[PDB]
Amino acid sequence: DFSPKEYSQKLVNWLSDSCMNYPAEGFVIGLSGGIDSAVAASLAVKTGLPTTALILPSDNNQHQDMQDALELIEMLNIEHYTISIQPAYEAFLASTQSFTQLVIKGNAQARLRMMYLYAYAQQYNRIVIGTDNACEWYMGYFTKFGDGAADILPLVNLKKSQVFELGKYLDVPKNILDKAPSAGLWQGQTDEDEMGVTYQEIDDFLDGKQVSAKALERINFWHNRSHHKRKLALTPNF
Amino acid sequence: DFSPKEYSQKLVNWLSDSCMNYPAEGFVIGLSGGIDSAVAASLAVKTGLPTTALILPSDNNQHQDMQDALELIEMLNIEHYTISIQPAYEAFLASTQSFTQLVIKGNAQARLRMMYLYAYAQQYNRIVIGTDNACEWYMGYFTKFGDGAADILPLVNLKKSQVFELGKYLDVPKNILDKAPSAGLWQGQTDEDEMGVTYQEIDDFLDGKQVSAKALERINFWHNRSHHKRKLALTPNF
Ligand SMILES: Nc1ncnc2c1ncn2[C@@H]1O[C@H](COP(=O)(O)O)[C@@H](O)[C@H]1O
Ligand SMILES: Nc1ncnc2c1ncn2[C@@H]1O[C@H](COP(=O)(O)O)[C@@H](O)[C@H]1O
Ligand SMILES: [Mg+2]
Ligand SMILES: [Mg+2]
Ligand SMILES: [Mg+2]
Ligand SMILES: [Mg+2]
Ligand code: NA
Ligand code: NA
Repeated sequence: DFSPKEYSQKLVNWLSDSCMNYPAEGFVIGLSGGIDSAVAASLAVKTGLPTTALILPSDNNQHQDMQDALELIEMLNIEHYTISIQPAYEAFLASTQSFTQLVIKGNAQARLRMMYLYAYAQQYNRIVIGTDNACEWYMGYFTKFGDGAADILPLVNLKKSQVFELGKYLDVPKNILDKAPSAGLWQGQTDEDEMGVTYQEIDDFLDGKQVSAKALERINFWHNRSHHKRKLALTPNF
Repeated sequence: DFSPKEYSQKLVNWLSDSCMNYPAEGFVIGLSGGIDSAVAASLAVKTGLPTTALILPSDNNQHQDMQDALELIEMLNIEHYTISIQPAYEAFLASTQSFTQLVIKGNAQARLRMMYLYAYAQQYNRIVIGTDNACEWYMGYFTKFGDGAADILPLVNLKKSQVFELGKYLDVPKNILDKAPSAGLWQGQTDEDEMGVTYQEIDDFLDGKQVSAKALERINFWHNRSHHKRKLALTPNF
């Protein structure tokens, strides 16, 4: 059925109860300047529990995305830290020379962000909010043990269009509502160009609506190759 | 009903089939110089599929543990790399200054090792073998998204004594058989001192055998504080 006001209150209540029962003090989240993290952070703040945002740029990230995240942080009035992952990434990369890719880079960088978030989380007894929505989950458009690694996933049942509706309801900065969804691996990269299918097509597919043959091919391809990303590690039946 | 020979062959067959069906070309494993990773590496090698070992010391690690891992690699005749994680760890740790203890250090290093393993695996189409045995799993004595993060867990149904039995059967070097189980964070650190409970006690508990009230107090304390380490992230049911 979905309406932003009601679904937002249910999520706020579920985050709050989940955090108290965990048990933990509050939340930490990575703020990319994108819509999923903007929405998840806004929801976490409404619980009234301590919420901290990390901004973790690499050199491939855009200044506007940093500024959009900072603007949200100002509006939300939350504790925050901005730390470049680039020096750690560069040291890690250099140290891999004896056995050496853009995807390999993207995945290392996601895992470095996980390390920052869990470092903070352990210091302040927080839980880490993962921002995966239903489209990213189904497509496996996330890094295993990177952005796919979290304690709690408030958006994972939401269509992208529902994420946007929550954004509008929650007064997320306009530029976050209007910008192209992007992993931020290079300037001009967009999720939809990378996937070869639009979010509207994925959402329609999730809804059991007709999509084109090419959309369906891409949806099936992404979903098929990502089965292990969604499940626990394989263990013996003996 | 455990027998080293029979179980070993079952595990080797399962590793092989699991890897073939993944699909992947082979394995990668972090070798600490301890028994769990020694046994897991030996099993992987027996599948006849490409198997690479990474040795990933930090300055906290004991030189003997690197030497024992190297000794095993020589015996197994496998591709391997020895890479200090210290440069990457120091860049990471320095960068956390604004918000930032030994447990946190230990956890960051374990997640760095995860990064190395996955960087290799993705470059060479391998799957990452996790070395968690039934004791570590139950006690949650592993880092979430560090050594607890892998593609496949061949040892996770095994008691520590059964891991050692496999070690003996697989001709793992004597010093690895005889040394104290240890996370390697400082000289003289031992798992049993850390947990306050012996592996024999944990193993007996897992088997439904009587243990002391002291033992049982340490077992439930560890198991209780780690419920979420074993499971997937919390998701809404709505
Ligand atoms: N530069 C960044 N700073 C902080 N968090 C980030 C950054 N880039 C990505 N993330 C986190 O990673 C998640 C996945 O991003 P995306 O790949 O665009 O779906 C985001 O929702 C953020 O929580
Ligand atoms: N120095 C190291 N080099 C490579 N892998 C390691 C090292 N230390 C720990 N590991 C990995 O982490 C796993 C867990 O170690 P432990 O914490 O001793 O149970 C080991 O089985 C290894 O696979
Ligand atoms: Mg996203
Ligand atoms: Mg993004
Ligand atoms: Mg171990
Ligand atoms: Mg060890
Ligand atoms: Na994205
Ligand atoms: Na150990």
